[PDB]
Amino acid sequence: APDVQDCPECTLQENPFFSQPGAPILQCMGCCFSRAYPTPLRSKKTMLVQKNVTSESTCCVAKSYNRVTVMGGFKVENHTACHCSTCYYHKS
Repeated sequence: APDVQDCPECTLQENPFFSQPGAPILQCMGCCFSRAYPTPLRSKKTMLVQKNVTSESTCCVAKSYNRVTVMGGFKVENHTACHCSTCYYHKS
């Protein structure tokens, strides 16, 4: 159908790697579509404020992780929840 599709969407890329007995692990990965011309859409209307910036923009930082430290002591913060927002004032 589609002839053009950008990268995935901001969210968890459920780890089919670290997948656990009840959780396919994760690693919030996507691209919070926030440009000067959002897709046609047909829902938004409430508050919501947009003012992205050049180079590096809003992102999702697992609201709540279930960290399932894997290989090499990795950490998919078994993302139980992810919230898209700023990334220059936390986790640094």
